[PDB]
Amino acid sequence: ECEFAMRLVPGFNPLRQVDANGKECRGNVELPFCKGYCKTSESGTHGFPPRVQNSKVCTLVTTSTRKVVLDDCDDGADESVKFVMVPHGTDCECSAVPLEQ
Amino acid sequence: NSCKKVGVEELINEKGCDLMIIRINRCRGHCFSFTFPNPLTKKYSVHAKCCRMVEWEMLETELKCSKGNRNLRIPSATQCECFDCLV
Repeated sequence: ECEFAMRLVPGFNPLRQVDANGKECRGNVELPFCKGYCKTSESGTHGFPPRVQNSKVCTLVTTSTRKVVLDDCDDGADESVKFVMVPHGTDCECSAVPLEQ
Repeated sequence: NSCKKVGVEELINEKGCDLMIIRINRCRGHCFSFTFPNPLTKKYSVHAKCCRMVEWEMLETELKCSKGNRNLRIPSATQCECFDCLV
């Protein structure tokens, strides 16, 4: 139903991070990428709201977190910009949570 | 991408009122969607299709109740398509 793949996104090909004092660290960052055709539907209903949406998107099943390090760094960079915290999993499911935020 | 119109017979069987069968239309199907956790924005980056009714028609009726007839309103689909989930 859904499909998982690690991919390179415009903003993360490569990713740049700047701290105070202007020292920057760059580096490619692969992201978990879910895609597919979820079963969706919209139906008329009584009362309010008059419509019902079984709307669902292919979302990642978060099971852990990944700390990716940016390699190419300017001299004397802070450590907080040398890493990135990314939610990580292994499979995708049809869920409506991404639509909520 | 396949979002199709589906006919639905729906039975109203509420205590006190006459039973009533209502025939309406709903949208059902499968559209493409993808999503990734953007940590730069610390949110979900979503690009999604959903099977929705673009146009619809209201469907009114009288429910013949023993203690006062009611007037009911239902949307029924006329065109089903894969569109933005958030619009």
